[PDB]
Amino acid sequence: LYFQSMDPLLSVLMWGVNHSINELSHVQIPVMLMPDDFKAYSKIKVDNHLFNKENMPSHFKFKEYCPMVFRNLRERFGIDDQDFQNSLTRSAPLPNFHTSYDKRYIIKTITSEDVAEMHNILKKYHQYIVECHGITLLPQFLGMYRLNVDGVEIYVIVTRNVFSHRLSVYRKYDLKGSTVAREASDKEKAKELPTLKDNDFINEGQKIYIDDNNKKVFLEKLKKDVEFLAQLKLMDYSLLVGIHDVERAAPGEFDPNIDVYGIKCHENSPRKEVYFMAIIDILTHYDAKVNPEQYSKRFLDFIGHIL
Amino acid sequence: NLYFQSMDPLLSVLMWGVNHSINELSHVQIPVMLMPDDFKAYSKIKVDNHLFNKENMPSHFKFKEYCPMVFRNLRERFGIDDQDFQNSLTRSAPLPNRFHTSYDKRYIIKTITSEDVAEMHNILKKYHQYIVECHGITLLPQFLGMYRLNVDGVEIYVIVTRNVFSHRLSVYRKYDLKGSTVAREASDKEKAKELPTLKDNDFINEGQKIYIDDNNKKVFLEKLKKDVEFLAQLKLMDYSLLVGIHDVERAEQEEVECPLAPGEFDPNIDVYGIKCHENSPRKEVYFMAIIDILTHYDASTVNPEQYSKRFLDFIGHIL
Ligand SMILES: CCOc1ccccc1-c1ccc(-c2nc3c(c(N[C@H](C)C(=O)O)c2C#N)CC=NC3)cc1
Ligand SMILES: CCOc1ccccc1-c1ccc(-c2nc3c(c(N[C@H](C)C(=O)O)c2C#N)CC=NC3)cc1
Repeated sequence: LYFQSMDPLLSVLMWGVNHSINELSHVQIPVMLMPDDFKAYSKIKVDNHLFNKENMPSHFKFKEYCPMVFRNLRERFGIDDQDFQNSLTRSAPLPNFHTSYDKRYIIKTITSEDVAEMHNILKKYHQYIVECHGITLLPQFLGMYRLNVDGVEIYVIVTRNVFSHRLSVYRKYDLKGSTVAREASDKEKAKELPTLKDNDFINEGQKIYIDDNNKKVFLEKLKKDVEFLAQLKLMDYSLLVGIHDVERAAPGEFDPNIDVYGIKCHENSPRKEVYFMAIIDILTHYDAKVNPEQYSKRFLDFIGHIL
Repeated sequence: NLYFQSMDPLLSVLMWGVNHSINELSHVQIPVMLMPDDFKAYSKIKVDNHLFNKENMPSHFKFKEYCPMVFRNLRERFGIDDQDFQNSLTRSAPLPNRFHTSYDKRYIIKTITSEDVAEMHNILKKYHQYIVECHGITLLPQFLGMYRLNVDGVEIYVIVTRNVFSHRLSVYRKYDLKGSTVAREASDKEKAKELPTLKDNDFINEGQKIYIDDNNKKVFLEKLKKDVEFLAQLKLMDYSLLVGIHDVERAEQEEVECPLAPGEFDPNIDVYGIKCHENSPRKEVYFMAIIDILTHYDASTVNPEQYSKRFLDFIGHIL
């Protein structure tokens, strides 16, 4: 492992994640998080002269936001820190956002405002993860960092992939229940796997066929998740839906501990499929800005309407 | 697992820095050979933590490592694995004697000046070439790492060397030997201690003998000559022979109170040890090597050539 990349910001992220996790290994796991933990960080500035000049950039910084909370979150979400460390570090992330090399994790560039909003909600989010025992369709926020190389400064967040680390998605949708129409562009639609939207789903007559028990379970989690978001005055979020086609292809199978968002289709489905659905893109507050209770009602009715 | 806690924030930072340096190196290729740039290279790390790991460590500190590639190569040439090294310096805190020893008594840690660091750079290329040419077999100080630490407004430079003494076998007498210009003996205050550093006059007046056989004496003096000729060339002086003596019977009677045989030692670990000859009055083991090498002539007083001869003549006469 040398953390080499053509993109210096990915070297620095791999370096940083490697450092972050090793550093945490020299820190006790607390009986519980305290308020100070939610306002915490570690900054590390590196200046090398004529050393490791080929693998990495000579001058850089790495900052990790509330390392103790994100570590706790990882544990709550069933994620081992060394598995995490390996996933983001054994090979470079691939641009599609980026994905870890093993497709377990999403890496996204965000703004300082996003970072401030993550802080704004982090205690309530954490308590909510405690209360729901980590069972939820919220984004699993696993790490949040600031990087500076070459006079360039970005903020990044890591989340769990909604989709399978292994089974491919032939179709993907971003759904909001917008009353205003939402269609993919001709530019988006020109891709191999476009990110389609509400009107695409309707115009295609897309059907998601899940059994009654799974639908109940799913729509109950969804309701509590979205009542929480409405409680925080968050909005503009979407349900991301991926469809694995088992016929193009042991064939139907997935580990529900890794691909935690996976749901098998109804046995009587006309088409043998697996669906991957969860909420993404939650960090937009009403103050920055139809209101959050309304958004959440409208969102939840549309999801109900398609199953 | 390891927290790097100490009452001494400089020891905490050192433990953290050594841990970080060795880990970083695990992510840098071992080159087929050193290049000139490696002898002027450094890594600096500045760490600022806020409301994080505030019990185990200082929140704000800096750690700088000089010529990491060279010291790693030196470690390899001296027979030392970087993971072993890391463990020795980080598993438990270094113990104060002024110098510290690593907790497992393999390594010496010393605070040095800015001038000393400058002198280490001055000689590093010739030192490394000399270590290459002698396959690591020398009585010179093995220089294994050199760091600059900053915490709480205090800045120190530190160097790590291999311990002259045994990691296991205890030393009941020790001497710093130069010879020639004197009245060089330990102070009343020093001779108070449990293990004083005795000097030239103490060696003579105490009737100290060293019972090594004809072969070991000749092999040792032929190394010393080579190393001391080398130091002369570099124009260094004011260096010592550090001698420590293990007394088997004392170490035993002082244990019984509380599988290598008594008096035996691993010569791959305790590289400076010499067994006493079969006719020694008491069974002893000697640990002898050169220390304290970094004084440049250009700095009545002697010159390096004069210093070296007096030194070799002195040691040759006591054995
Ligand atoms: C635009 C502002 O984004 C943020 C701001 C603050 C905090 C988080 C985020 C954020 C993080 C992750 C994702 C995200 N997560 C996942 C996927 C994503 N893929 C995108 C939508 C596609 O396929 O087009 C994305 C995307 N983009 C795909 C699969 N699992 C998860 C989205 C947003
Ligand atoms: C005064 C400036 O000192 C230096 C400057 C630049 C580079 C190196 C050093 C330096 C490094 C190490 C040692 C050293 N090494 C060893 C011992 C030491 N113990 C001391 C002398 C005692 O027993 O009194 C010492 C001491 N002090 C004991 C056993 N093996 C080694 C001495 C000097």
